Amino acid sequence: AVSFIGSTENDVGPSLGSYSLPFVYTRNKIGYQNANVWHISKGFCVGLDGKVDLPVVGSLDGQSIYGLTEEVGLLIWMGDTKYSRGTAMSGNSWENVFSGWCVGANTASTQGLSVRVTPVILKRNRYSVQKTSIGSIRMRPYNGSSAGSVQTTVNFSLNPFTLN
Ligand SMILES: CC(=O)N[C@@H]1[C@@H](O)[C@H](O)[C@@H](CO)O[C@H]1O
Repeated sequence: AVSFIGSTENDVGPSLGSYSLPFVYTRNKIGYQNANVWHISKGFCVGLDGKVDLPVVGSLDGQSIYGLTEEVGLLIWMGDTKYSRGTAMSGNSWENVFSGWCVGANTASTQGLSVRVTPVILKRNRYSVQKTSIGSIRMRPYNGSSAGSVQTTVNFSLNPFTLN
């Protein structure tokens, strides 16, 4: 079985956090993590797809730099719960960010996710960014499992932050 147990709207990073061309700035500080977004059981197989809606203004080592303002951009990761499992995002299409797993035929667990970003200074003049929509992540059932009657997609918004 599968049930949606998380939240539809999720904030990335602590609200109004401060961090000290182009040049990259934050580890896992600017992120959102939730190990329990869906409850799964009895053989349910699930992975995750991710999509970034921000405009791509460039790229660094194979991944897109998404634009926020003239001065600030972002490198973005989406994936399974643990931050080190994040998949570098490029473009604006749905991408496989977690290959997936199957819970035991006679057991239950949960499926989580994480979104992480790192600031990128595009233009220099402190830099402040306001709450901005980043994109979404949708569960990807496989092996015959069904999204059935469950919310498959959740959204992410970047909390306001300041770069010194
Ligand atoms: C409570 C918990 O930690 N649940 C995790 C879940 O967040 C994760 O998405 C999944 C696949 O790695 O493995 C579960 O054990």
